[PDB]
Amino acid sequence: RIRIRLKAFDHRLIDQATAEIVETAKRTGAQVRGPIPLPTRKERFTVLISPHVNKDARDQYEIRTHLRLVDIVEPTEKTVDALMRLDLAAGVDVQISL
Amino acid sequence: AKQSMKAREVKRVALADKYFAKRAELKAIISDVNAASDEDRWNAVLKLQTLPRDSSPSRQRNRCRQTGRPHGFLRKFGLSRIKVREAAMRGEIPGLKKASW
Amino acid sequence: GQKVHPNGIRLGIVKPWNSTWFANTKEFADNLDSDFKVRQYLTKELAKASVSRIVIERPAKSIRVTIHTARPGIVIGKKGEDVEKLRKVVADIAGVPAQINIAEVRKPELDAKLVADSITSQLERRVMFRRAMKRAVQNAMRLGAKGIKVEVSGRLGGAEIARTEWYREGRVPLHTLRADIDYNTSEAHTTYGVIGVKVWIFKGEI
Amino acid sequence: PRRRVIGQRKILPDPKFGSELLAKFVNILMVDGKKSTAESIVYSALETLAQRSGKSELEAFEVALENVRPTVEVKSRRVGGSTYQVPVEVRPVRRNALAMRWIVEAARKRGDKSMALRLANELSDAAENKGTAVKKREDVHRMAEANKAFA
Amino acid sequence: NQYYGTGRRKSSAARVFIKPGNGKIVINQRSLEQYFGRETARMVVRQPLELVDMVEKLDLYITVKGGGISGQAGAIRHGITRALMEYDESLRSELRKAGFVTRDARQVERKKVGLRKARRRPQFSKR
Amino acid sequence: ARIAGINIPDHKHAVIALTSIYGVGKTRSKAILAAAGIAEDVKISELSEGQIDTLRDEVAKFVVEGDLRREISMSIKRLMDLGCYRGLRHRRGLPVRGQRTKTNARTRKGPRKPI
Amino acid sequence: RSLKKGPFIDLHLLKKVEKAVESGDKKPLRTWSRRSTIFPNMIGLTIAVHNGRQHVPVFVTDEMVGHKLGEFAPTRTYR
RNA sequence: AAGAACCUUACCUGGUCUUGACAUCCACGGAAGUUUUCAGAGAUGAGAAUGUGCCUUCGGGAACCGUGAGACAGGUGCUGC
RNA sequence: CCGGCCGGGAACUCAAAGGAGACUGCCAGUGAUAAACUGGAGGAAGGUGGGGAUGACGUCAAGUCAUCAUGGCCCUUACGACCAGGGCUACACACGUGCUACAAUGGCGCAUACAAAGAGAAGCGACCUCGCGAGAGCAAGCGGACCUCAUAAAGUGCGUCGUAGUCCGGAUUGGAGUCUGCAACUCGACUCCAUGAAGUCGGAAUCGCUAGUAAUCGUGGAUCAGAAUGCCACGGUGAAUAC
Ligand SMILES: [Mg+2]
Ligand SMILES: [Mg+2]
Ligand SMILES: [Mg+2]
Ligand SMILES: [Mg+2]
Ligand SMILES: [Mg+2]
Ligand SMILES: [Mg+2]
Ligand SMILES: [Mg+2]
Ligand SMILES: [Mg+2]
Ligand SMILES: [Mg+2]
Ligand SMILES: [Mg+2]
Ligand SMILES: [Mg+2]
Ligand SMILES: [Mg+2]
Ligand SMILES: [Mg+2]
Ligand SMILES: [Mg+2]
Ligand SMILES: [Mg+2]
Ligand SMILES: [Mg+2]
Ligand SMILES: [Mg+2]
Ligand SMILES: [Mg+2]
Ligand SMILES: [Mg+2]
Ligand SMILES: [Mg+2]
Ligand SMILES: [Mg+2]
Ligand SMILES: [Mg+2]
Ligand SMILES: [Mg+2]
Ligand SMILES: [Mg+2]
Ligand SMILES: [Mg+2]
Ligand SMILES: [Mg+2]
Ligand SMILES: [Mg+2]
Ligand SMILES: [Mg+2]
Ligand SMILES: [Mg+2]
Ligand SMILES: [Mg+2]
Ligand SMILES: [Mg+2]
Ligand SMILES: [Mg+2]
Ligand SMILES: [Mg+2]
Ligand SMILES: [Mg+2]
Ligand SMILES: [Mg+2]
Ligand SMILES: [Mg+2]
Ligand SMILES: [Mg+2]
Ligand SMILES: [Mg+2]
Ligand SMILES: [Mg+2]
Ligand SMILES: [Mg+2]
Ligand SMILES: [Mg+2]
Ligand SMILES: [Mg+2]
Ligand SMILES: [Mg+2]
Ligand SMILES: [Mg+2]
Ligand SMILES: [Mg+2]
Ligand SMILES: [Mg+2]
Ligand SMILES: [Mg+2]
Ligand SMILES: [Mg+2]
Ligand SMILES: [Mg+2]
Ligand SMILES: [Mg+2]
Ligand SMILES: [Mg+2]
Ligand SMILES: [Mg+2]
Ligand SMILES: [Mg+2]
Ligand SMILES: [Mg+2]
Ligand SMILES: [Mg+2]
Ligand SMILES: [Mg+2]
Ligand SMILES: [Mg+2]
Ligand SMILES: [Mg+2]
Ligand SMILES: [Mg+2]
Ligand SMILES: [Mg+2]
Ligand SMILES: [Mg+2]
Ligand SMILES: [Mg+2]
Ligand SMILES: [Mg+2]
Ligand SMILES: [Mg+2]
Ligand SMILES: [Mg+2]
Ligand SMILES: [Mg+2]
Ligand SMILES: [Mg+2]
Ligand SMILES: [Mg+2]
Repeated sequence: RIRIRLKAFDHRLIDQATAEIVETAKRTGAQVRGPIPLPTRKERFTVLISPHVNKDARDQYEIRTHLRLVDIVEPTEKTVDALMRLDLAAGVDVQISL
Repeated sequence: AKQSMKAREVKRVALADKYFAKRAELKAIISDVNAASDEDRWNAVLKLQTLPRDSSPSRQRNRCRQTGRPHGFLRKFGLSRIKVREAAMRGEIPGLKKASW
Repeated sequence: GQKVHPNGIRLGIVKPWNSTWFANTKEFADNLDSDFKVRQYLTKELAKASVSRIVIERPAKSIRVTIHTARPGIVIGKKGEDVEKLRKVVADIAGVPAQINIAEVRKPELDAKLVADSITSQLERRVMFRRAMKRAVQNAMRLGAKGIKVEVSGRLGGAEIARTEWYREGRVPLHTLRADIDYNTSEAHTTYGVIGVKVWIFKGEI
Repeated sequence: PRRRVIGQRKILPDPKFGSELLAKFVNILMVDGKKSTAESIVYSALETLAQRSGKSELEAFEVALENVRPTVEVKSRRVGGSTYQVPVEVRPVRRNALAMRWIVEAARKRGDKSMALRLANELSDAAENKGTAVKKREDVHRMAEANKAFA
Repeated sequence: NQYYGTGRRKSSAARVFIKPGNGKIVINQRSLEQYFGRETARMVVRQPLELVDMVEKLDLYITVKGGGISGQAGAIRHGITRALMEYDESLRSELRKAGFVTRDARQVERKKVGLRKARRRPQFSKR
Repeated sequence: ARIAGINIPDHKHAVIALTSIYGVGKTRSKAILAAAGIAEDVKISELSEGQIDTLRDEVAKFVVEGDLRREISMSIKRLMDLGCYRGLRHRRGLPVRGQRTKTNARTRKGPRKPI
Repeated sequence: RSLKKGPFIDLHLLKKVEKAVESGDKKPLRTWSRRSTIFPNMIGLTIAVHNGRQHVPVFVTDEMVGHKLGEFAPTRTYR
């Protein structure tokens, strides 16, 4: 089957990464469910903004980690080899799982 | 934050990775409820002090990499609260925009 | 201090992140330190080469560095010899491979780092701070700017008391989030002390 | 508010006695946002009131609330310079709300045993006007009647 | 056949189905009497079934998760009013004028930085 | 209603009655009535004399009243004779379990004094 | 109190006591180990514990056993 | 101070070190390391074994280690007027 | 076998993306032939819908030289540097900010209800056994809408105490322990047992708060070997009043 899960920080970089990996699989050797979303992890941080005193004043930050799934339901020979050695898309982590 | 305080911290990291990331068997495995409870368990805690005072990972303060500040640390970035701010709003920590909800 | 960093507020919206890579929580901190180690080194080595910003990417254990610069000839040198010298030393401290690319900038007077560093360089050679500042403001407006604020804080001209003085010409809306604003700072280490040089450059509405 | 004339929020009817008058009484009686504990007390009080008085609940609560109701209360304004006691005709929305406070305020004191017992005894004394809540209205009238000279 | 309405008062999210038959109200496989006990108002779910009468007309299979008691009970109220769409606009003329179909957005405000909880400031020392 | 040294309560449940004994608390008292085979819900007035004699032998197992008071007085007096940190803490009249002594410590130090 | 895996004494103090006891009574032992407990074999010795600025002599008795050495060496002086 | 048992720790007491814990060099001797013993509170000092590699101008290397020599390194010392 | 367990299903919750939508746009009236505004339609939402981020010129020679950078001035067998302890935790006293109280809308038992937001690989650690309990073994699973910390507590429903310094308070002390950690006495946290202090709503004063707000009950995270009543977030029940 091969559940392909991939995640990134930018919401509109991962979209074309999920579109290209599906298209280099759907077209080349059939079968795909789709871009399954999953919940976004929002790791927040609340650092003191000044170098000394002034506890009230802080800045708040976050890093939206956007997950995505693919899910194919047949181990095709054209598709399985296209996943390996043919990903690219920088700033987008990917983890194929059999 | 004192080059000496930064330079003594590199001993604590290097010397800990040598001994106790390997020789935790002396405390963990030997000091245990089993047949080695008699003189073997006594010789463990006896021999555990023969080691240097440093090596214990609890003796590492965990200070900022750029400056060396002890307080205001964050484990995700490995930086002080000051340098993470300066780096965040600048373009160095990926995906770290200003939050508001 | 009371003003938000203009680059930082616009990181999601208009401006891009310079360090563009994903990492899991374990590696993230060490990956961010090596990112700083090259940035600190590469800026100090390529001082005369005139670098605006350094974009770093990390697709599957391969550090693609990108050097946005005004003078691309000085960075490469003769037959791309200095690129190979940079490739080697950067790759050691960072993390295995290296892919140094160089993006030229035909309008060097519109990038905030270059104007600030130019003003910084002039202040260190005993030039009048007004003659350096107002000349930079006047220079970039003729080319294709719509704003250009330039602040200079510190001692300036060997004064006893420190003053802050700024000269802008046009629309520089810091509150407009849609507005593209190149902001950058640089310190001028003179005999009297440090002199800060904040530069805003409003280019486009969107 | 200085020039911000905005109306008030709507309230809900109580399930077992679907109305409004006693729905407010629950809210004034309530502490720490515990409407579950407070509403159980008011039903327990009005069921024990209706047993003794020989009436319903709404009309029993009314012939009690009207007997602790202020017609006029006392403000203090300084128009010109000096501070004197000016009585004023209370508004009909606040009128019954100000009465419901004086019942509950009296029932905080007068430590009988339970809250349901104390309210039932306070509203029973209010029906035969001889409690603490009627005395607090009586004193407020004495200010308005005595300080009637000030318009 | 089987009409539907959502309702999601305050974090809680109801899921009301409605069919013409018996007068009973099922909810998470429990009865309405036993699920919502003495808390404040059981009959907030039956409030919308008053201007439009239930009695023994419409059976309600409901499911809800999120929030607490009144969050769920209020979500079922909104869910039923949304679900009552079988006689489109004939019902919603009278139903809207007593509130009901209004979502009632008001969610819990976030804790502000520096403040002790949302609006509560700490205290004040003036020497 | 006269077990151990003192214990003379009335119109009080058996579990709460035995808290009045020095050396017997809430949980100990449930262990007494569990071993004796007596209900916690009853009171001493309701109980018979045939049941009270079983409580006397049950509390005789645990150290209570003057036996306990001397055991505590001995242990405190021991510490002071050694001249250890805790003994100095005891005789000086200051808190023992590493507590804050600057702002608070009013229980051990006593009420406020002039300067 | 802590520690059920043997009462704790420093290697150096254990060997110094074992060497002192077998030989005989002599003089106050300079020891900085306040953390170290007191064994039964330490009874008789007048070991000198470090208060912080100087060494306080402590004649070890039958009661001084389960207690640690720093208990008999007040650090902070008051009045 | 987004958390002082040692560490942190900037302070005190006593022990101690002067190209120093951290750096590039001019160059003397060694792979780096690893196991393990003794005196000492520990810093330290004294050893005893083993191992003896990536290129040969092979009087050398590229790292690492420990000496003598100075350019010096270092300062949470003062000055936010 | 009767648990979304099961095939399976793509409606719904939800998860994400990308779009619709609220603009005084429509409606009347007051108005200066304006800008507006006052009510009124519809609408999920109504006049910046709620909340956040966003902080003008400049003020206080405001704070920071101890985060970092830094001009001078200063120290160099020392104000530099390594180590063992001690100290930052001292205590006639004074104030600040909290928390827990003083109870019966409560306390205590035995039942059972319904959340959200997080977090986790020298990690979070089931399930089973040992434990009165902190915890101790064995170890399942999860770099996670999969596994785990994790039964939310208020709240119902029955019981029992009946206004007592109390079955309120839970301080303080003695003893017996637990984990972490080379090491718990100065100086940790938690548990068990016994102990059971002040306190019965607080002088002059005085603080916050305008709706899912105050109030009250849980919960998480960051720093962190261990060490929150702080801080930063999260969601329950849910008011009064604004003439
Ligand atoms: Mg602000
Ligand atoms: Mg420095
Ligand atoms: Mg153990
Ligand atoms: Mg630590
Ligand atoms: Mg400023
Ligand atoms: Mg300034
Ligand atoms: Mg700001
Ligand atoms: Mg705000
Ligand atoms: Mg606060
Ligand atoms: Mg809240
Ligand atoms: Mg005051
Ligand atoms: Mg203040
Ligand atoms: Mg004042
Ligand atoms: Mg107890
Ligand atoms: Mg404590
Ligand atoms: Mg103390
Ligand atoms: Mg003295
Ligand atoms: Mg020290
Ligand atoms: Mg000294
Ligand atoms: Mg000093
Ligand atoms: Mg200043
Ligand atoms: Mg300044
Ligand atoms: Mg000043
Ligand atoms: Mg959704
Ligand atoms: Mg108009
Ligand atoms: Mg007109
Ligand atoms: Mg017109
Ligand atoms: Mg309207
Ligand atoms: Mg309308
Ligand atoms: Mg308006
Ligand atoms: Mg709008
Ligand atoms: Mg708004
Ligand atoms: Mg604005
Ligand atoms: Mg000042
Ligand atoms: Mg100052
Ligand atoms: Mg400095
Ligand atoms: Mg200073
Ligand atoms: Mg300097
Ligand atoms: Mg000079
Ligand atoms: Mg000099
Ligand atoms: Mg302090
Ligand atoms: Mg403490
Ligand atoms: Mg006081
Ligand atoms: Mg309580
Ligand atoms: Mg979750
Ligand atoms: Mg479980
Ligand atoms: Mg368990
Ligand atoms: Mg179980
Ligand atoms: Mg376990
Ligand atoms: Mg997660
Ligand atoms: Mg599951
Ligand atoms: Mg927890
Ligand atoms: Mg209860
Ligand atoms: Mg309960
Ligand atoms: Mg009382
Ligand atoms: Mg008293
Ligand atoms: Mg109690
Ligand atoms: Mg008592
Ligand atoms: Mg009160
Ligand atoms: Mg009062
Ligand atoms: Mg008063
Ligand atoms: Mg007063
Ligand atoms: Mg006030
Ligand atoms: Mg307001
Ligand atoms: Mg709370
Ligand atoms: Mg908790
Ligand atoms: Mg945690
Ligand atoms: Mg906490």
